[PDB]
Amino acid sequence: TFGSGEADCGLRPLFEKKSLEDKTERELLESYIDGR
Amino acid sequence: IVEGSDAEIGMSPWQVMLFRKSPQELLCGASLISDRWVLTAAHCLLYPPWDKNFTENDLLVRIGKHSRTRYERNIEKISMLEKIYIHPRYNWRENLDRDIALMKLKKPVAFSDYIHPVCLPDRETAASLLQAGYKGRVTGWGNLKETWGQPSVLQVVNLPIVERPVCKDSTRIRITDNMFCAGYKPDEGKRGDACEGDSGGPFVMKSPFNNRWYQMGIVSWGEGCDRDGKYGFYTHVFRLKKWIQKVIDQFGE
Amino acid sequence: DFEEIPEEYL
Ligand SMILES: CCOC(=O)N[C@H](Cc1ccccc1)C(=O)N1CCC[C@H]1C(=O)NNCCCCN
Ligand SMILES: *[C@@H]1O[C@H](CO)[C@@H](O)[C@H](O)C1NC(C)=O
Repeated sequence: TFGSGEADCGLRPLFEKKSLEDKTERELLESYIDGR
Repeated sequence: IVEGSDAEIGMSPWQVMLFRKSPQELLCGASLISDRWVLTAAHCLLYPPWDKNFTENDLLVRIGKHSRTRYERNIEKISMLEKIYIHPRYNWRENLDRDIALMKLKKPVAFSDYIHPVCLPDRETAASLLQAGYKGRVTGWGNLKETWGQPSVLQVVNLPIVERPVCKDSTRIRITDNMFCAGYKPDEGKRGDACEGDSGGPFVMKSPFNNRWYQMGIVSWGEGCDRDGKYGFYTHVFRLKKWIQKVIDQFGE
Repeated sequence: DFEEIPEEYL
């Protein structure tokens, strides 16, 4: 709803919540000069 | 989306479809920021030069979709608009500056595997991620080509943020601090862009700090689709956060 | 091209 978005915000049920990655998210992360 | 690919099921659960009641047609994309609020581009609703001036009663919001044209029984949710709010300083006369709008749902939508809100950036998140070279992601049901087809399912494409000077030198339109541009360089040998029907959709990024997805931009404008030497322009969500808070707090949430 | 949506929505 607001700052930083929500509370449970930005966490996908089918992906982050189950510890699964989507097919191209790696691409983003690698551009941030390699993710977390 | 030009040069993207089919999205995975539940990949952008904040993705919203702006749907014209009659004729029945896709108007624009949008995004779910809470159980009662939708974020989109002001030009999707109001654009006098084209005689465009949509109202609450003219539209429908469809959430949790995958298929472009099918009515996704038991999956998607259809909602009615309670109130539209356009930025008081949106500049439709010149350059689409402040191209942003909020829509308050008639009633809260319930979350599910296919329906979930995205986060709004914080000052430090913006500062860290909004950098030239960093990739973001755009989604939508817009055209596949400038002058073609149309996708059957939601499309997706990852694009790099571009240096302000390169953005400015690519157009004759006056750029502001309320905008940013993105796309590959003709040089890069990688394409892609938003296109007709994708307007108002989200440009998002995944934080490497906390693993959350944040909406950094809204699809605003661009000269053609996927043209060499041209880029896509997006509304700078963070720069407008205060207006967002203000409206949500003074009117509901 | 759009498939018919329920009337409760119109
Ligand atoms: C050959 C097509 O050229 C354009 O007119 N583009 C305009 C540029 C413009 C920008 C600001 C002010 C006036 C004109 C545009 O994007 N417009 C004009 C009005 C709304 C917006 C648009 O179509 N928005 N959708 C952008 C998706 C494009 C993906 N590449
Ligand atoms: C859109 O239409 C409205 C009412 O339903 C207005 O009162 C308003 O002035 C508007 N846009 C104008 C034409 O720019």
